[PDB]
Amino acid sequence: AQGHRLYVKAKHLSFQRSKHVIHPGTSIVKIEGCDSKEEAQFYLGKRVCYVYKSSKAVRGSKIRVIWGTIARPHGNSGAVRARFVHNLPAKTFGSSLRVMLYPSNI
Amino acid sequence: SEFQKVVVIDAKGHLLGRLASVVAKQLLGGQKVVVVRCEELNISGHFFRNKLKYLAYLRAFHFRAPSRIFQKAVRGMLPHKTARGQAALEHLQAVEGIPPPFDKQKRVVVPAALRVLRLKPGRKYCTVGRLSSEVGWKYNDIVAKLEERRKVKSAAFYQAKLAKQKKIASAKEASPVNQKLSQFGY
Amino acid sequence: HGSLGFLPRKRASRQRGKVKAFPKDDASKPVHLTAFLGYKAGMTHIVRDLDRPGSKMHKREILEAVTVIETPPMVVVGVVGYVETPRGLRSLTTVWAEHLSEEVKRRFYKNWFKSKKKAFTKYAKKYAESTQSINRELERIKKYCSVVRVLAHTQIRKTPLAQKKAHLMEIQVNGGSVADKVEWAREHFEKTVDIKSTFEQNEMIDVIGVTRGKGNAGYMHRTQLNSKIYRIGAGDDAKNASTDFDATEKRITPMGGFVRYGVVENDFVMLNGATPGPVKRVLTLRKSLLTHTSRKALEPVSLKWIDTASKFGHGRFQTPAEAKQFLGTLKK
RNA sequence: UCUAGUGGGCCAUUUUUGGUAAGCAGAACUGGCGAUGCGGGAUGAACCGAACGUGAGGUUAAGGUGCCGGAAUGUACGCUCAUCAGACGAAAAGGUGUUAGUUCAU
RNA sequence: UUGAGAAGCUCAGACGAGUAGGCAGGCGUGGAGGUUUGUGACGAAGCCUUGGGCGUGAGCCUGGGUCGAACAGCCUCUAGUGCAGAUCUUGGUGGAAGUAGC
RNA sequence: GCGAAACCACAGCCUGGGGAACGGGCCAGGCUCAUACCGAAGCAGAAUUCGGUAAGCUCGUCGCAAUGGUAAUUCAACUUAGUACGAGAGGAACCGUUGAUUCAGAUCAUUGGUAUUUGCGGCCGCGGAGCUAUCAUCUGCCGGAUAACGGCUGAACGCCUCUAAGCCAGAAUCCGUGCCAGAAAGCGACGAUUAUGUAUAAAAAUAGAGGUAGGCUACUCUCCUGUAUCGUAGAAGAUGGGCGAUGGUUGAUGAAACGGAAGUGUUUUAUUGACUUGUCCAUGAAAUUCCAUGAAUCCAUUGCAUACGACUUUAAUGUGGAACGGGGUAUUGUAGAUUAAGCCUUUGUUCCCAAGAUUUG
Repeated sequence: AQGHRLYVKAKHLSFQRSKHVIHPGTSIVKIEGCDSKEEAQFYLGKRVCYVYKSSKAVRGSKIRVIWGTIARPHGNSGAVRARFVHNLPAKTFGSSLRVMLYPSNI
Repeated sequence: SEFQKVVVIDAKGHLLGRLASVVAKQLLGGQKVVVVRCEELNISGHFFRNKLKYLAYLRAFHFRAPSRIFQKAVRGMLPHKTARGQAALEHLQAVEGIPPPFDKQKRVVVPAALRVLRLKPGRKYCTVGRLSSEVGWKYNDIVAKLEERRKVKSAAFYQAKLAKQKKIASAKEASPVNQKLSQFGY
Repeated sequence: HGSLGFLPRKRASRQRGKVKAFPKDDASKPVHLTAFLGYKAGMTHIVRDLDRPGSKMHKREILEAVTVIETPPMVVVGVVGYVETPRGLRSLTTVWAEHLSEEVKRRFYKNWFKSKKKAFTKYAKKYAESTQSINRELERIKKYCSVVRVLAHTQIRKTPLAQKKAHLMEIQVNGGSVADKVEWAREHFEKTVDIKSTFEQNEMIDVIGVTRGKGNAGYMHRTQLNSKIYRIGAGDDAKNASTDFDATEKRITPMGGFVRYGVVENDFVMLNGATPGPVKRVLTLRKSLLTHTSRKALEPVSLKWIDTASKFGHGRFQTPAEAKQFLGTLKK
C-alpha cells in the first residue's frame, strides 16, 4: 500500500572520529538521497530521531525515541553531523534513522 | 543514493577489488548484499599474473570456489576481529551462478566496479571462475550448463513480458487522457 | 606407514565396503550393475594353465593361490536420484519398495524384536494406496537426474551368518538414459540380482573392502586393484568346483565347511590376491574404474582343478567321495 | 649579601683530520631528549607537526580521503604493464623491452 | 545598595608540562587545655551497603542494615600520627591438590 | 582410608615487523649423482656424455564432498630386432614378456613357524586353529596443463622471424586423477516418532547491442542509465445516495499446471465474499483548541574387536538367542583324548525371555 512516511530515511554510519580517537558526542548520519554537501544544506537543522523498541513496555508502548538535530555537513558526499539528546549507542552503526521535514523553511 | 533492504548484484564484468570495496562499505552500512555470478568476476592483469598470485597463496584453508575467493577479498576489507565486522560478513551471500531464489529478482550492477568503465581498452584481464578452473574448482562445466538453461528460461519470460508490455503500450496512446494532459511531461 | 596418503592411518567406521568412485557410464552402454556386495567365503590354491602369448609360462601349468568370495543374490528395494548441483552431487529423492523384506527392514533398525516392526509401514500404505505419487517421484527423477543408483540389499538368511540386518548400499545403474535407468529399476523392483549376470567371468573387477583389525592396522577400507575373475560358481551348482579337466563332481566348500567361515550354499566368485578382511566379512565387488588392458585380464581362464581339501588342520583329500573308495572300509 | 641541587651522557645537526678492503675512527660546533604528554609516521625513543588547567563551538598543522578509517572511486594532463612493477649490492648495465623522441644521414 | 570575618568585598589582564630541589595552604589519627548551656539505651563507637550528597583531592556529611556505651565539631597544645612493597614482622588463608604419595 | 611440600605479579596458539628484549601482553595477519623429459655434441649404433627442466626418488537408515595427505616408487633386461644405424659385428624407437625393488595394500589358501585346541602321545615329542612374514603367497594407475626444450604459422621488420598476435609438440615435475580420510561446530534424500511502497526477474555487446518489421541478406527505431515504471485521494482512509463502469481492486477457500536449484515460489483460475476516490454529491471523523507518539542407548549377548571406551552382531516368545550334550573335525600321535576355542556344524536338549531401566518432543 502507501504508508505515511513524512520523514526521510537515513543511516547511522559512525562517530566523529580520527584514526584512533572517537567523539561520540557527534554522529555522522547519511541522509540517503542526498549526494553532496550543497544538497545537505537543505537538511541542516532538521530533527532526526532514532526509533527502536524495548521488550519492557512503558505506558503501554514498546517504542522509544532518541531525538536529535542535524548540525552541519560532513565531507563532500552529503553525509551530515547530528547531535542527539542522548549520545547514540555504538551498536547502532548501520542502523536506520528518520529525518523529519521540520523545522521547515520552504 | 537510495538503498534496499536486500540487494542482488550481478558480478559479470565487475572488477574484484572495486566490487569488494563497495560491497564491504555497504555491508558496514547495515545493508544485506547478495552477489551472484561470482565466477564471472574479472581481475585486471594477465591470467598468468593471477595464476602465480594464487599459486603463491597456495604455497590456512586455500578455498578454490570463486564465491569463496570473492568472500576472502570482502573479508579483508572488514574489521573481522570485532563484532561489528563479524556481523557484516554474515550479511553477505556470495554464490556462483544465479540460484532460483535470486533468479526472479532484479540484479543491479555497480558502475564504479564495471570492467568496461574502469579498464583501458586492450588490457589483459582474467576471469575468476576461469582462473579458478585450474586451481582446484571442478564445477565450472556444470555451472555453465545451468547458466545457459537459466538464460533460455529467462529469455522466454522476457518475451512473454515484452509481448504483454506491447498491449499496454498500444493502449497507452489509445486513451485520449494521455494526449489531453501530456503537458506535465508524462 | 611409508605411504603418506594413508597417514594418518585410522580404522574405517563402516565395515561394509564403500564405492567412493563408480565407473563412468555412457548411453551406448547397456543398463547394468557394477558393485556387488559379497562375503569372504575363503581362499584356496587351484592349478591352472597360464595362457599368455609372449610369457615364459606360456601354456604352462601353474598353481594359482586365489580367493573365493561368497556372493548371494542381490535384492533391490529402492532407487535414488542424484542431481548435479554447483555445490555438489545431491540426492533429489529416494523411492524405496512398497513391500520391504524383513531383512532390509532390520537394517533400518538397531534391533528387530524390541520394536513394534514399524519400519516403513505407513510408507507401504501410501505406496499401495497412491501409486501415482510414486509415479510422480519416478517422473521427477527421470526429468531431473544424471546419476541413478539402486538401494539393493543382501539376503543374510541365505548366508550362514548370525548377521540379520541386510547390508544395503547404492549401486549405479550404469548405461542408457536416466529414463531408461528408471525403467529398468522399476521393472526389476523387489527382484533379486545374481552376480553372474553382473560379471562375465572375464571382465575387470577391483575388489574393495575393509580389512581385519589387529590388536591402527586393521579395519582399513582399502581398494584392491588388478584382481581378475576366474569363475562365478552358483550355489545350486554342484559342478562349480569341478571344471572340464577335473570332471569329478565337487563343491567349492571344503568338507566340514570353510575355515572359520562355514559352508557355501549360494553363488560365489573367484579371484586372485587377498581381499581386505578375513573369512565371513562383507566385501564389495565392483567393475574397474579404468579399463585394465593388461594381458592378465585379457587372457581367457581355463581353470584346471579346484582344491577342496580340509584346509583346517591338514587335508590330504579334496573331497570325501573319492576318499571313501580310496581308503579302506572304516570300522564303523 | 647567602643558599639548595647538579658537577653523566645519548642521539641529531654542522664542522672536521686522518683515514681505508670499504666502512669508519677521531675531535670539535650546536641544539633536542634526558624533567615532556599530544596528532601523524602500519608499528617503533629520537622523523614530520606540535609543547599540556577543566570544558562547548569553530579552524587548521603534519599526514591524509578505494575498504579496514574520519575525509573526492575529485578534476585536468601525462608517464607505467611487471609473467617480482610501483605504491613506502651482483644495481652498473643489457634488453626482437617500451615510451616520448631528438639529431644526423638519405 | 545595605557588598567592613579590611584576615572582607570588588574590578581587570596575563598565564597553566615538570624529575632533583625550593615554597605555601590544606586532609586525617592518639592524647591535653578551652569551648559547643554539644550527641547518646527514643541507641555512642565500630562494621556492612549496586542508598544519597559535598570537595580538584586528601577526605567529609548522610539513609538503611547490624550493633550495644560511650563520643564528636570548633580554637589552641601535643606526638610512639597516615604504608602496597623492605627475599619486612606476627596471624589468618588460598591455588598447586585430593596431587606427590603412604 | 589417611594425606603433603616446593613454587605462585598476571597470564598462556603462531607469523612477521616492531630499532631498547620485544614475545607473553604492542602493530598488521591467520587461527639435482642417477633417473622422467627432451635439446646440443659424432653420439657410427651400442656405449652414451653434457646442458638445463625436474624435489618423484528426537532417533536412525542409506549418500553427497568443502578440505587435506597422497597413485604408487626406484630402476632394469628379453621380445621388439638380434636390427635402424653400421664394412660388418655389437646394438634403434615402440610393443609384449621376464623381472629386481622399495613402500603400501592385503591374506594365512600355498607357505614356514609362533601357537594357552597348551590340545594330544611318550619333563619331552610336537602342535591344530588363530595370527605373522624381503620367512610365505601376493596386488599396487591415471589424463591434461605446461617446464626445460625444440616448433609451426605469423607481426613489428609488405618477407623472414618458439612470439610481439595465435596454433603447438614435449616431463618420474605440477595440476588433475585415483586412493586415504571426512567439515567433532558440513550437507542431501528416506524411515519411525513418546515494518513504514520492507514494490520492480531478459540476455548481450560496450571497442555496439537490443527491440521493430520484411524475405540468415537487406530494414527501421530506441539507447546517451531509474530524475524510469508500477503503485499512491477517503475518520490509513468513515457512513449512505448515487451515476458510471457494469469493469477494476482484491480476500476467502476448491483447485490444476509450471518451477530441482537451494524448484517452495510463479501463474491459470472456478465460485463466492466484500472494497472501489472512475465521475460526482450529502453527512461523518475535531476542545488533543502550536512539537513530544515411539525409538535409541545402556544393558545382556557380542569378537568380527583391542590404552580406555569404542568396536561387533545377536539380543525385548521364536532359523528366538545363550549355553551345553554333542556330531563333524584335524591335531598330536600310534587308535585314542581335546574334540572350536578365531576349524565347521547341530530335525538334540534345557534355560531365560512377547525384558530391565535410562535417554529422548
